[PDB]
Amino acid sequence: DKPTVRQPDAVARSHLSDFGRYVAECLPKYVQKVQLTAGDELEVLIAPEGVVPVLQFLKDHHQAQFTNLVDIAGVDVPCRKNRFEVVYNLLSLRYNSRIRVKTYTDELTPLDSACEVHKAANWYEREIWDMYGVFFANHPDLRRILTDYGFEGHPQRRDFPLSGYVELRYDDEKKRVVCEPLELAQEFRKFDLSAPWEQFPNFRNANP
Amino acid sequence: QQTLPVAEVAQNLPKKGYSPFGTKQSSVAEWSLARLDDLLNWGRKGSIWPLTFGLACCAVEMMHIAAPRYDMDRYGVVFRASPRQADVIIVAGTLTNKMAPALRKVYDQMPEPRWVISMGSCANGGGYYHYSYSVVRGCDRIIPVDIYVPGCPPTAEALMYGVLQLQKKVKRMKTLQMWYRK
Amino acid sequence: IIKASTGLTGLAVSTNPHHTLSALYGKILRAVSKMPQDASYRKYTEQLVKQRADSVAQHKDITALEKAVGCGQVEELIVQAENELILARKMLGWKPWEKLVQAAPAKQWDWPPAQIM
Amino acid sequence: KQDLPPPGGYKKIPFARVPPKSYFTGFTTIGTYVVVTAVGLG
Amino acid sequence: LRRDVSPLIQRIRAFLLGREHNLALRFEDGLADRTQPQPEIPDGPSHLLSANYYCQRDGRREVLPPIDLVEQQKQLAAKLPTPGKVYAWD
Amino acid sequence: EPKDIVEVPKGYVYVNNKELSMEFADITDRAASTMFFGELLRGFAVTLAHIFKEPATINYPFEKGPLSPRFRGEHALRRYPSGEERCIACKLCEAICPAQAITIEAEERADGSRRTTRYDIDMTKCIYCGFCQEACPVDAIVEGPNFEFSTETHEELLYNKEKLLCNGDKWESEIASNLQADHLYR
Amino acid sequence: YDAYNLVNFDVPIGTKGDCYDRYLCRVEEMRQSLRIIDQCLNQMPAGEIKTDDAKVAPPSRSEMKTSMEALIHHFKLF
Amino acid sequence: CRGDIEKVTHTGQVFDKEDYRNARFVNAKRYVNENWGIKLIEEVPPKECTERVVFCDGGDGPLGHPKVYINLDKPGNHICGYCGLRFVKK
Amino acid sequence: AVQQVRPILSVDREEARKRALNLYKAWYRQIPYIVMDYDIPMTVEQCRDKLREEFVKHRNVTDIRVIDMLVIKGQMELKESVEIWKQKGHIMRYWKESQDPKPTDFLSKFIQGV
Ligand code: SF4
Ligand code: SF4
Ligand code: SF4
Ligand SMILES: [Zn+2]
Repeated sequence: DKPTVRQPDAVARSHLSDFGRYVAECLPKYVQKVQLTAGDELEVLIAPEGVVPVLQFLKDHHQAQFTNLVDIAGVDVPCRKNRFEVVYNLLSLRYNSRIRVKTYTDELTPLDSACEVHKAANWYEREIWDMYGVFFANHPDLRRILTDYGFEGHPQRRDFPLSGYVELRYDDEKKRVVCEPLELAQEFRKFDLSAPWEQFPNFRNANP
Repeated sequence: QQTLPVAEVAQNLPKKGYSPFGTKQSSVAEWSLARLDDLLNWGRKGSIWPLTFGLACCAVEMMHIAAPRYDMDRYGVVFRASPRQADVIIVAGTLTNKMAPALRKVYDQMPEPRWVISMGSCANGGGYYHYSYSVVRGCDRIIPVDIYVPGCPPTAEALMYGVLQLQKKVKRMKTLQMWYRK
Repeated sequence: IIKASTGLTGLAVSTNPHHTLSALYGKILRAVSKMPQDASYRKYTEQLVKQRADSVAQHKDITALEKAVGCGQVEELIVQAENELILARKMLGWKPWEKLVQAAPAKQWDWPPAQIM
Repeated sequence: KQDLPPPGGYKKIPFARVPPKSYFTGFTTIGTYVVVTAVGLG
Repeated sequence: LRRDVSPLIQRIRAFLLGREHNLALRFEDGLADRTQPQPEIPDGPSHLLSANYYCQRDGRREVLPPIDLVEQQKQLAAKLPTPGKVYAWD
Repeated sequence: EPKDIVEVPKGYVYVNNKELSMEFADITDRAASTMFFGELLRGFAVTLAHIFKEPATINYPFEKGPLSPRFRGEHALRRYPSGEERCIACKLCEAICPAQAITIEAEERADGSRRTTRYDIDMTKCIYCGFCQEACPVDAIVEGPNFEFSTETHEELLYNKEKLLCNGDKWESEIASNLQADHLYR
Repeated sequence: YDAYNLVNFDVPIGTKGDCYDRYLCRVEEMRQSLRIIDQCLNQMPAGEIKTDDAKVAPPSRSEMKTSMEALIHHFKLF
Repeated sequence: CRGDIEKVTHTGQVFDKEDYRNARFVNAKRYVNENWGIKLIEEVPPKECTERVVFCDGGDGPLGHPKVYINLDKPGNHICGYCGLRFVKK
Repeated sequence: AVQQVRPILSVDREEARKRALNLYKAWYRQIPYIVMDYDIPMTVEQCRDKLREEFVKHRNVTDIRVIDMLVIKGQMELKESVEIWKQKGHIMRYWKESQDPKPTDFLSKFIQGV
């Protein structure tokens, strides 16, 4: 027996596999790929034109009441052609389950706002807009929610620096908090924590 | 440093007294101004009113000197919400880029004398978000700070030690003696 | 014998839940009758709405109906039926039983991004 | 030795809500108020 | 003994509280000892000298890439489905 | 005993589920509590009973509150009992420091030792997390018992190697007692 | 998650949805957490604190200062 | 005059008189440790051993440095790289 | 070299230029309220000159989605300027205050080390 290895839940595997084949059968227009990851989590990989009609479907069907939307997450992967991906995590209280709906979006290409489906997307879709520049069309008001009012740029992209571009200091000549180009007293020491030997042989050919 | 005096040495030492200046002033006007400054500093250190400026987690320890175990009220210290009625501002938390003009305006509307306590590593030196895009690298770039309390969430004995160090600074304030020597 | 309260804030106890459920299931069937028969959503929706209409036709009592269906209270059944009717009237506009409008681009859905070849 | 419960276990930690003792009654309070003000008027 | 008032003030406080009062502050005899003997931490399942190989208990290397559920049916085929059990939150 | 509006299940407890009583005794009881401030009288009595309680004020600084042997305070650099400094400049503490406060610069000494030429901890950047003493292979860097080290000036919290060595010289007894009473837990 | 299925407790549910029901739910959560604390002090097994995969958890300081693989894993994981 | 400014440290560092950075010590004391490690490790005598290989722990077991083994076949004093204690074989 | 994308806030460059002119018109109407409601040293004519300078800085762009992105961010800054959420320090960030003008000649950059 192996007590240091997490045992997967089979009743969260079979139900999620049957539901993944079910949602692939019910929506062949938008759903490209459904996958059951390690850790018993189901991912649906939709087209960017199907953000609203998939998240509406999982909201209102009898066999899928994913009525709760917990978080909308943006991941910036600059290697890909469409660099941003947007992940909608949905919780189903009736069937006691979770789903993740992932789509790909570029900064210039807009995305459908899920605010008509779930009202939590009134704010979460602002936050990605504050941090990646993913424009969400047909939004109630798409404003800047977390960064400063005079901030220029989206900070959580991987092409943005860690320490930012500018700093703030009080100027007693102008009697106000002015903006200066960045000069750190001690620079950020970039540690080269790269593994020269591969440790996972199961992920060697997982890219095709 | 200096070695703290051994009790054989310290028994020969005389008592320090309350006044840091001493009662050995030459002129009667200089002595009268020294005792008036001592009374003024006693009145100022006898009640400092800090301002309810709690930005982040450090402030959860700030309420823990309000708490019955540590009890800031028997040190002259009681919270005031308005910045006009307050002596001290305790920067307890993380000053960000959107937080900078608010802190500067709140400090500027406070009336002088103005002592500032930086509570926690985000308040002085930037701390754990020092290399962040939207965190000011310490509040010393904006607000002039008299006491810097070191711990990431300062224990409440250490924040009250900063309060007693501020009281020792207020007791060491020389205003009328400087006026006599100006 | 009607219940005093449903236990949820903002939900009122339905006076006639059986007629409302039967009318909503009939409206869902009349909505999905316009869809092509090769679509899977129409077949699955017709199957579930037919079995729930059989459930609301066999049981004339409220508590026996909530025990037989097993998905919450009967007010939640009315809420789910209205939600499915909204979904079906959106499916007649969106038409999702066709092919993919945008295939996945190359190196898009593989996670480890910077691996060569 | 490790940090373990004692043999026989701990005692039952109280978690329920006990009310304070209420001596008064509403009829008694109204009647005593009426009697007290009737003596006070005289 | 404990730092406490005389029993007249005790009964006044217990009458005004409406319940039998227990002390809200810790004491030295009502707390654990600050100085204490050294402990020993017991060994776990893999501290045995024999028959322990890492590859039999390797947690990180048993993780696979996620299974394509559309292709899994296609390569394995060569009561409506629900995402979980029904929970009645009413 | 009022009736339940909603039937309470086995695994749940319901608050504000009692029906409002309609018999005349309960209406007169609620009426007298409204008119004569009975529940306010109970609140006043419960408030007044806490005047007679013991105050929990611990009278700082003559009496100081409880601490623990695991307590994280001023970072300090220890020494061997022979007198050589413990820090072998192995730089796991700076690699594990999440705020990156520690700066280490190391050269070979005259006898061939590895010991540092620069060990700086920015205590305005240090978050007092104790990762350095866990990542220290020897017991060189340590969290001292001291927390009364508030400074008047911002630069005085930039701790040098000599300040850390002076902290290790000053606080050696309590640090050694805590490490003797705490090493078998770690 | 993390032995919450081995403890037994009740869940506070409100009805009106106002601030009073949420306040009563929070104080009832404080009441039920006392009996979860009581069950956790009543049953506590005697065993290890960390997982024994030394490549995901740091080893003991005696093993780090005595054995070689634990020193290598302490060096790498720190 | 102040003798705490021109005093060298154990790293061989001193601010010379033409430096601008000695203006920071006109109101504050320059902290120089008077307990140098070099003299305090030269003060202890070497340990004489008869066996060919020895082990150095540096003190107590869990409270010392990690255990090393030093080979004393070469004549002279062999210095432990962790603690600095010197061993010698007769 | 040609791809089909989803338009953001425009379908042609004349429409995008028209909406940029709407943005400039609303900014020009909001200048004297910005000078009145903020405690800034800059006057109305200096604010209008700065508005013209920031528009001719972005004169060079050509792409429809890029110019619509610029119009969207300009309308967001304008909405942060009508409702007073920006401060006096945020308004005076367009003028590069408390910044020494860096020289352009090679000799002064060679002496200063830049
Ligand atoms: S200094 Fe530490 S405790 Fe204080 S606000 Fe920052 S992270 Fe929180
Ligand atoms: S981990 Fe310890 S011995 Fe290693 S460099 Fe840091 S303080 Fe020195
Ligand atoms: S306690 Fe944490 S923040 Fe402070 S020096 Fe050690 S590792 Fe760095
Ligand atoms: Zn050694």
